[PDB]
Amino acid sequence: SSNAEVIKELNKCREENSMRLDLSKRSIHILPSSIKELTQLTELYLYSNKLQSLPAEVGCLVNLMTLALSENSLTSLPDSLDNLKKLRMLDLRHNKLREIPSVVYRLDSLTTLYLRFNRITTVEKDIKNLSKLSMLSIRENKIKQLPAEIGELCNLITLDVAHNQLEHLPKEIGNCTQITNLDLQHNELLDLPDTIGNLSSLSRLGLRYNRLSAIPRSLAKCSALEELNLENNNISTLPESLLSSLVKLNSLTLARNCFQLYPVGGPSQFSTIYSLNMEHNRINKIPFGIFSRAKVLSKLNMKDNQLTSLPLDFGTWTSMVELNLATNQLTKIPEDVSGLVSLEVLILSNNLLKKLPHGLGNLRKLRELDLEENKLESLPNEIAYLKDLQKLVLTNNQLTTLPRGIGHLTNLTHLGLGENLLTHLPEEIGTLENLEELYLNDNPNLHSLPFELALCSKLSIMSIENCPLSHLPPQIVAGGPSFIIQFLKMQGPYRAM
Ligand SMILES: O=C(O)[C@H](Nc1ccc2oc(=O)[nH]c2c1)c1ccccc1OCc1cc(-c2ccccc2)ccc1Cl
Ligand SMILES: [K+]
Repeated sequence: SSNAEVIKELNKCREENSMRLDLSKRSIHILPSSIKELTQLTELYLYSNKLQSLPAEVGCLVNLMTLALSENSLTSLPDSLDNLKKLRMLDLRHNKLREIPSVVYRLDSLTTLYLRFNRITTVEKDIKNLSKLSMLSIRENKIKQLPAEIGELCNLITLDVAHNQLEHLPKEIGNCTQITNLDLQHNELLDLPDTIGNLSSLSRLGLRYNRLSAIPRSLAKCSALEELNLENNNISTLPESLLSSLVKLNSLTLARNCFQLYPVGGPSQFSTIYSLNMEHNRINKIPFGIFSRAKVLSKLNMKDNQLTSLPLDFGTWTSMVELNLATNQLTKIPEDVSGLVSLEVLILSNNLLKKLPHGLGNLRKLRELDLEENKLESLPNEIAYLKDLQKLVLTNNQLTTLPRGIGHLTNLTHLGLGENLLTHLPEEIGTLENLEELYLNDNPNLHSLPFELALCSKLSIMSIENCPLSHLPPQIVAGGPSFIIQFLKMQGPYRAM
């Protein structure tokens, strides 16, 4: 879009006395200084261009309330922007700012400042000039520190400093008591100030990927917390009762820390959680009763801990929907697994299991069952009742066949049986109305597919690589699933259908 098109547009604007001018998405290199005429502008959009500088004449637009500048190549702003004494909203994200332009520290009208994705290293003390700020975003820059004068921003509601190099917060941040979203993910925080309990309106606190080894006891005063994410730190305990005081917590991530037990406290801690993620710790026990009150707990992740067993009451988790216990040392699943009537996903991959409880058959809503990497020598006959099951992964167990009841799994689409000890499959494989994918690779002893495999008319993926299949003619099985399945339709007794 050419210099003369830009000037045509500015004349249309100044003539219609329009109060908004959108010059965005036009690969402009230089904004003409004729824009000084358009003093009746209250919004000017320049985002997504090739600007490497803002003309000074933009400072004449003394009624601007929005200056949208993202996705350009600005490395500074001109000092004349001082005249924008009503500018409430300034967007500079995705530029090449080596710092915040000093003029910006003088726009004390601003209530919204976006600086995501730049190369800023310092936030100057002058930041206290912008006390009307209610939203401040500097995520994806290179800020090593925040000044104490940030406690002067007594109207922040959203403070986003994710993906920087902060190692501390200044205790004065606790003067910002209107804050409700604080994102500190991907920094190098070693600790949090104790003033943090001042933030009694804080509802989303993101500390994932930091160097924290303790949570301040005062965080139990952030009674409005709804989501707390501490994923990947060096935390090994929390101050007692902490979770009990967070009377609205919906989701909690403690994953990838140093915990060996659950946080201490009663069911009061999880009375209100809906999602609880603790993968990648060393927790050796789910305490009896911690979920006795979690009436809306529906996603629990305990993957890769030190579980050797499940609690007596674990079938009381009647509203749970996703349960991941992969990569523990479980040697059996209790029979009260039948109480989990809401379960739709069960991940037990890479434990120590040889058989499954009879009670597994009662999860009438289970859609995905992951059992890879176990020691399974057979499946129970009661899986015939997993009426909703659609994905069943059994790779690298030691099954020799499958229950005849397998054929009742109407809804089953993915049947992963690779790396087993299968000798044959039951004829009732044929009533698998919806089987699309059937993995059978690496079964050194599978010597025949049944002819009723041809009645799976949605079957479009079958791997049999490295299976003798010596009961079928060698040259058929030499031509792969193409020819094996053809052979099973036409030379079996269903070629009529
Ligand atoms: O995906 C992201 O990096 C972020 N969404 C998020 C998801 C999980 C996180 O655990 C962390 O430790 N930080 C996280 C960020 C995103 C995505 C799209 C648009 C804005 C985003 O971020 C804004 C934001 C989020 C929070 C927050 C804090 C705790 C839990 C959930 C959200 C607070 C302030 C702001 Cl401004
Ligand atoms: K860690």
